[PDB]
Amino acid sequence: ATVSLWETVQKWREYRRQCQRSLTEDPPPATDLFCNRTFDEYACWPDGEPGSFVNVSCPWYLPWASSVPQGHVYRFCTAEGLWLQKDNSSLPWRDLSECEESSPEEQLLFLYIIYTVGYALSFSALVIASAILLGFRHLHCTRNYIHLNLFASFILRALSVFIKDAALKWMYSTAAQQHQWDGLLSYQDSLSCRLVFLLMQYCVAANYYWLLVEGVYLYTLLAFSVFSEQWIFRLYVSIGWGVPLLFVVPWGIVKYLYEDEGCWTRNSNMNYWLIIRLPILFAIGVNFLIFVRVICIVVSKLKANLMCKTDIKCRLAKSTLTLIPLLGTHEVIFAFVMDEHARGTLRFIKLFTELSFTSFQGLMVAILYCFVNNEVQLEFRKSWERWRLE
Ligand SMILES: N#Cc1ccc(COc2cccc(C3CCN(Cc4nc5ccc(C(=O)O)cc5n4C[C@@H]4CCO4)CC3)n2)c(F)c1
Repeated sequence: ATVSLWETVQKWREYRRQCQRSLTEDPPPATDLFCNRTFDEYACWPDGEPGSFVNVSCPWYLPWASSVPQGHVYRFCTAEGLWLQKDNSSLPWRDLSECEESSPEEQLLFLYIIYTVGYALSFSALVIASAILLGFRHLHCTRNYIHLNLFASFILRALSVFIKDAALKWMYSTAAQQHQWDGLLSYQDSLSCRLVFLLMQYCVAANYYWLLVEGVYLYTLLAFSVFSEQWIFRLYVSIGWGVPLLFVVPWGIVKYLYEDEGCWTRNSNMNYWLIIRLPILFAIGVNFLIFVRVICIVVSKLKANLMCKTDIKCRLAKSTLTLIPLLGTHEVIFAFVMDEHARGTLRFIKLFTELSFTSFQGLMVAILYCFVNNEVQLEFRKSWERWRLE
């Protein structure tokens, strides 16, 4: 098992709840001058009769609570009925030496750096490429409208991750103490957190459905008779941008109705997460079938012509390498490797490694379909000649 500050704070909440109930349920002692019973962030202490110490068990929410189940934090209140103050009139004296004491926090922090750098390169390249394809009016096709909508989905996905990471400053808090935990929990069960999470989910799903729109349009070019060019464009834009909403708002409704705490992370017993994960896998699988059929087409067209025994393979390899980025073919591997029953730190480590590799899909697409594209080079030359004549 892997544990981090995540699981420690999540157990702290349950400890606090039980402690609050006990404090609110414990009858007061019959005697007087008793030392008042309070919950400090570190531990919960009961009432103590004056002139004696308190023998409390080591709190179970600590990661090292199982190493020594024999320690006892000690706090003393004098015979007058007040806790013993320590030096410089500070928090009352307590004995913490009984039970006290690379990591998952470090791993997650490095993956975040690689994924942020990749998304930031992808964002910049896709903005340049959208400028280039929208600018020139000779490059106005239907396939270039599909490409612009795909670029838009990539850019929205990158922009959503930055907001989620910047709104909850987890990287700075990776070493927070007990006091800092209260705040962390307060933001998690707020409404800003839940709606920022919902926005990120929508942007992920919309990107996936624009790599299926790409695939379905190429397939219909290679296997179908020409049909109305507006009745197909409206249908494609509708599928790309508004089919995600048919399973992202039902998920956001069930989560909002049937949950009190948390920022809508994966529930404990029930599995609501299938409302999002299941259509994503459907799109990924259909787009894999499209990939295989298109490559079969290229192989027959390549065998029919006259080439060597090796030039066939060279051109086939180059074409397959150039088509993995457009249809997102690697997501079939990355969905095979991912464990769908992991929760907490393990889930975050797995997710971040996939994001670390797949953050640079937008950069690959931008280079392959806008910077080395032959027509784009052609307009750069033609535009340059008109200025050089002047
Ligand atoms: N309580 C609390 C708490 C505890 C510790 C710390 C600081 O230390 C640690 C330690 C381990 C991991 C982390 C961060 C690692 C991840 N981020 C934020 C975050 N990105 C997510 C992406 C996808 C999903 C998903 O399920 O698909 C869910 C995602 N989540 C967690 C929830 C979801 C909204 O936020 C949250 C923390 N930070 C703290 F900042 C808060």
